[PDB]
Amino acid sequence: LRDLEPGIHTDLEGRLTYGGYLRLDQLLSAQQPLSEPAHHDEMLFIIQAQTSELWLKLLAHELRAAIVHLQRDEVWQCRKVLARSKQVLRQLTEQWSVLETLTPSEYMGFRDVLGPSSGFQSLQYRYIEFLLGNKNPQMLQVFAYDPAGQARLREVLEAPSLYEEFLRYLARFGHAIPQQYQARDWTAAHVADDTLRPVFERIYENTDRYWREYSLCEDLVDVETQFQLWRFRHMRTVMRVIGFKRGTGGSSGVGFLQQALALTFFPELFDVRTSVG
Amino acid sequence: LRDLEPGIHTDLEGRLTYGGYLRLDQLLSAQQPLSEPAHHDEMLFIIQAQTSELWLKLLAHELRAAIVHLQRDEVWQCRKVLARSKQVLRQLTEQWSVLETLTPSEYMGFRDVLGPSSGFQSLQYRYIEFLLGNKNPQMLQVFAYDPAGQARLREVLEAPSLYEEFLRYLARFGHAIPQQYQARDWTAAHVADDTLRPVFERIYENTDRYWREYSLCEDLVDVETQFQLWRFRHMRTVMRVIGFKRGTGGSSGVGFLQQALALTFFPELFDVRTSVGVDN
Amino acid sequence: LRDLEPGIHTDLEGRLTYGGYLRLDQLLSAQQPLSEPAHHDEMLFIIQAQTSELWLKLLAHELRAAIVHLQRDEVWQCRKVLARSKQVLRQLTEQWSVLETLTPSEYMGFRDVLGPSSGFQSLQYRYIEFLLGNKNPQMLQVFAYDPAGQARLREVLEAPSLYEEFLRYLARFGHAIPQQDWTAAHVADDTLRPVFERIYENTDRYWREYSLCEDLVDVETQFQLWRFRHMRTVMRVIGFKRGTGGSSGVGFLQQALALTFFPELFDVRTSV
Amino acid sequence: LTYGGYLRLDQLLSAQQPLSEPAHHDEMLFIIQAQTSELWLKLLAHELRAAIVHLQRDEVWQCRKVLARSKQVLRQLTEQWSVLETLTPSEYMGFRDVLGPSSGFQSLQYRYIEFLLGNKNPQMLQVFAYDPAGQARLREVLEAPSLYEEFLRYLARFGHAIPQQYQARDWTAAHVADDTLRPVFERIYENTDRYWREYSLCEDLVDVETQFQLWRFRHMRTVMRVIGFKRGTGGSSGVGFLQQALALTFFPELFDVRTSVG
Ligand code: HEM
Ligand code: HEM
Ligand code: HEM
Ligand code: HEM
Ligand SMILES: N[C@@H](Cc1c[nH]c2ccccc12)C(=O)O
Ligand SMILES: N[C@@H](Cc1c[nH]c2ccccc12)C(=O)O
Ligand SMILES: N[C@@H](Cc1c[nH]c2ccccc12)C(=O)O
Ligand SMILES: N[C@@H](Cc1c[nH]c2ccccc12)C(=O)O
Ligand SMILES: N[C@@H](Cc1c[nH]c2ccccc12)C(=O)O
Ligand SMILES: N[C@@H](Cc1c[nH]c2ccccc12)C(=O)O
Ligand SMILES: N[C@@H](Cc1c[nH]c2ccccc12)C(=O)O
Ligand SMILES: N[C@@H](Cc1c[nH]c2ccccc12)C(=O)O
Repeated sequence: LRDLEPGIHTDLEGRLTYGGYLRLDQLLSAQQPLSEPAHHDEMLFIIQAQTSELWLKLLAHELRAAIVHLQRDEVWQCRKVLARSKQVLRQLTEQWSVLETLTPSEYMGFRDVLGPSSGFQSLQYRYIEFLLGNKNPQMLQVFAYDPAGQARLREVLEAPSLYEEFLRYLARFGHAIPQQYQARDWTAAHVADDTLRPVFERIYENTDRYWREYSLCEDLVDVETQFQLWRFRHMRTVMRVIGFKRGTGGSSGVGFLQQALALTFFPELFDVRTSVG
Repeated sequence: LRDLEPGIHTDLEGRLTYGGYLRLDQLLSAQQPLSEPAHHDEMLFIIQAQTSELWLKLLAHELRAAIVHLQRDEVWQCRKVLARSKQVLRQLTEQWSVLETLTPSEYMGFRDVLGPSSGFQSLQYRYIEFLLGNKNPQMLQVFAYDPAGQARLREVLEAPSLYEEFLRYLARFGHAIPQQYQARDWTAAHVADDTLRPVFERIYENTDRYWREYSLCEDLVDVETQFQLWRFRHMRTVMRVIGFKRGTGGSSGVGFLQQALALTFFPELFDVRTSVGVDN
Repeated sequence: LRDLEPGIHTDLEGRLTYGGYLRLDQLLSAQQPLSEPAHHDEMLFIIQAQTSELWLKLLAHELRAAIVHLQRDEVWQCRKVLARSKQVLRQLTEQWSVLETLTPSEYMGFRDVLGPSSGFQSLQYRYIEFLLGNKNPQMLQVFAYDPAGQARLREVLEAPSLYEEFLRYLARFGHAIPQQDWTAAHVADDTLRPVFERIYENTDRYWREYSLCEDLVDVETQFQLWRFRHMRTVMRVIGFKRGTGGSSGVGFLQQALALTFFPELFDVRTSV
Repeated sequence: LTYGGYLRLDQLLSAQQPLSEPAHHDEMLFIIQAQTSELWLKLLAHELRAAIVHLQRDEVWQCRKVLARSKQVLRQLTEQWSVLETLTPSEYMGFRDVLGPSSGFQSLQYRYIEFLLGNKNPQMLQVFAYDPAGQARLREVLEAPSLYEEFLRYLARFGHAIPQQYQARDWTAAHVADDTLRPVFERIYENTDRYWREYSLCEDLVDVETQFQLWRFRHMRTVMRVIGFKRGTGGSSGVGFLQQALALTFFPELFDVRTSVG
């Protein structure tokens, strides 16, 4: 039994309210299941994908701000933004546990309705792959229906990635970074650089001296590990919902998702492990 | 690098698209922060609550189908929907971990833009409270500025709660349940009932005979516990973000949320703990 | 400011206490770090493995009891026990986030104290692997140093796995299970395809079998998730170095990730 | 040198002795849950002492890294309530009786941490008179500054207007909320760019406190579903007494300050 407290605002007709702020007429009218007749499991499928897109939208928002901080040598602010980015990635990774309550026989009841639609065609996800530095320009042909989107990806292809922004940062602080990281063709995905090995060994072996750099390396390594966790959980959900069936978007499915899982964002950070003392 | 596989569809201009299926133009233009100049932390804020509203939207949809299964005595199917249900609640509780990177000085550059806006005004939240049985008609009067959703809250206010559908299910199976659960003024929140004590002791003490009922008992305790934890984590974030300031919605804040934490949805379930044996 | 209630027992001078009951003296004296001087990270290292061994111990206990309920056609009870088993795998998966605060320059301070010791020689771990059906008789050799434990492991190798007991349950219920030495891995069987297809295609008749099939998919998935977090933790801390146990490291762990406990469960998704 | 030998797994894995006759299936969950928790509480103490030693030395980045691991331990501790909640009250009733008066209220390590964090209650030492040398370990943590008091000493070296009280004093008393720290915390939260170090430390302690309150709450919610409103084996009222610890605050001034910032 809880009594309405005095002082709670109740005439709200000419004022800003929660659904108005949050644009919830528009937000909560965006779920349009297409099964005929309605499948109970369709609503889950939509919500799960939409909550992920909202988190990915926020993750983009925070990564951009982390890059701006790095550029300005604002390390504590960068790392704070990065901690929120890791929490976002963690929420993403945690929501697979809802979709694990979707069995393949439930799925076959509406998989049909989706046609060729696939997360492979997520503009926001591809933006983030590109921003972390996994720059594949084949992936621009996917967005040929969409000139504005393909054009916002081109801007990210054309700019240094998160990692390349860290290398530039390191350069400004007298670490032995090649001049090529100051200007080069950024559309070309970072190639593993053996000469960065002694740089990262020197960081991790004077953590007293290179406390900021060592902090940032461990952040980046956290970011990558969490994104790979996201990919693995997605891929395990695939295995349990469609098995080894080809995807809606035309790919081989599990084997195609496995090829991303093999790839590495920040290669010299992990390579340094065989030699660090 | 990963090479684009040969069989990928790239020409989708006349077919159902991911973005059109998920109505992404619409969804990702619902974020309209009001700070001037722009505040970095406002988008976290809107997105935290928006993803919560989407989860709460999925939660009312599973809750409903759980009731329909209860009504039809479809118990395995009911428990399967409650398991999805508890996972939604479990994400809703886990996302608190993101907002806990919002400090009070951050929050202070935009809390003003909100005016009176408060999750206290969340229609879906209240729809679920009322559905789990916390039916307070004083809540209808906070929605008078919106007759349509006021009307939706009355439809649920007037139907049996989830708990009350459970008691009805027990009734159909020969358990010793009072006749009022058959027909009563469903708009009065359930009062704790001492006659249900021997019912639940019987279930918990003979789990081989009453396994279905027993497993559903534990589902509802799970559901209540997960919702308490959402409440508690929301309250703990209130304390770290605004301390003991009054809420934007007019309440005294933490103290006001503390009184909801004190409430219990399924009281005879927890009360039985005091007297239960020994499984036979 | 919290006052002690009158009523609270404060003279335990001769009674059963928390610590006497839990044997906390013997649990809490079991952390024996070898660094000279002490390395602050060694304690993490030790406790992380030990909580995990305690959880592996609880999982072996729960899984045997799921098998017993299964032998007995006690399906609700079997799933209740698979529910706790899942939660125990879930703690095992979660605690990886602590050891992920260990950096490689930290670890190089005491890695060498450890000699050849490795979770590869975790007896409880391997007990679980054999239980879930990943039986490799070559594993017995690594415990020849410990014949009580070696022989106990051999007893699990020669009994039906959790998966084999499910299939045998299905047989007692009129499922077209083949009439067909448990120490060999279970070879995948395309004649089980239609058995699984029938289960998933009429959930209202085979709701019990359907539930359990889904409980085993969950367990396998949670287990793979464990292997993956351990493996990603391996890449962050030793990269591609050879393991202390003498293996290739991440490579040898990847070969385990590619393995499947319940092949025909996953296989049936292509035809359902 | 083996895994099993390195980790003392013979004494570790024979420390589980259920007392129920005939043995109860659920007794092993029960034992393991409290034992894993104890091993985590042992790590948590090992880390927070280290973090105090870093603060004493003005080593902020090292202190923050150990507080990062410490939150992760608190996190496993809170998460594990999910296994224990598969135990139903009728299952518990099968072995509750073997337990006598034993209670987590007698956890030495829990109490060590309560006292480090600075909820010092000298009343507690009595519970432990049966173990006189563990009672004296406790008294050593009652006599030293808390983690919070060491933070306030840190601020004082660095030019914050911290009272003279906190330079030395009778640490055996719970810290008593102090209004004069308010302008202190306001300066810090209002000039993050100046006091980024202090600001981030302030936010870490708020994270430790919240997570510890979350452990308390999930423990309390478990006690409800398992024994409900019954008295505890240790002799308290049970839920009501635990609810009294939940209303306690470790670091009042950090939460008090939300009232006036910005
Ligand atoms: C159980 C439901 C799901 C199944 C069966 C599934 C399956 C697949 C398959 C087979 C692919 C490869 C592309 C293709 O051929 O379609 C794919 C890619 C993808 N999915 Fe899903 N997926 C599911 C849910 C989701 C959800 C909820 C999200 C969140 C938005 C998501 C995001 C992605 C993304 C971003 C890719 C591109 C991955 C890459 O390019 O490496 N998927 N998925
Ligand atoms: C950090 C941000 C938040 C703060 C400071 C906060 C604070 C408050 C306060 C002070 C109240 C009491 C009503 C009033 O006077 O305003 C309230 C209620 C509520 N908030 Fe929040 N809230 C926050 C975030 C959220 C979010 C993200 C959600 C998303 C679900 C949410 C959902 C609710 C709900 C449903 C209530 C009503 C609870 C009840 O009636 O028992 N809040 N909150
Ligand atoms: C920094 C921590 C760790 C590293 C660098 C590590 C490394 C390794 C490596 C390299 C192997 C392969 C065999 C070898 O050559 O030694 C292995 C196997 C193993 N580790 Fe770890 N491990 C770590 C922590 C842990 C923890 C905390 C546990 C918990 C028990 C664990 C359990 C295992 C198990 C069970 C195996 C064998 C798995 C199989 O045979 O497929 N490890 N580990
Ligand atoms: C079914 C499980 C449990 C029940 C029914 C339970 C019940 C209680 C009760 C009633 C109390 C208050 C004192 C008393 O009368 O004994 C208590 C205290 C305590 N329990 Fe538990 N408990 C449970 C599990 C656990 C576990 C797994 C731990 C892990 C270490 C734990 C740690 C504690 C601690 C540290 C206290 C004292 C807290 C304080 O002084 O504020 N408990 N428990
Ligand atoms: N990277 C982990 C642990 C950590 C905290 N501070 C650090 C400083 C340096 C290296 C690692 C850390 C985290 O950010 O939570
Ligand atoms: N690509 C997925 C389909 C999918 C999963 N989630 C989605 C969300 C929207 C559109 C399609 C999807 C499959 O092969 O089945
Ligand atoms: N309620 C817990 C444990 C459980 C599983 N099956 C049960 C059957 C009856 C009672 C409890 C249970 C869960 O669903 O995880
Ligand atoms: N009640 C909150 C305001 C709030 C929190 N989250 C929200 C989401 C949307 C609108 C308003 C809010 C406060 O008192 O500060
Ligand atoms: N496998 C999931 C979802 C589930 C619940 N009950 C089921 C019955 C049948 C199939 C799947 C389920 C779980 O155990 O929570
Ligand atoms: N095998 C690990 C060492 C290891 C990790 N956890 C352990 C626990 C106990 C003994 C050894 C270990 C390595 O290659 O470095
Ligand atoms: N307290 C959170 C958020 C955070 C990270 N860095 C910070 C610096 C200042 C204040 C808060 C933070 C954490 O430790 O991750
Ligand atoms: N205090 C508990 C008993 C208890 C719970 N967990 C424990 C672990 C060890 C010893 C006793 C306990 C009760 O009232 O039932």
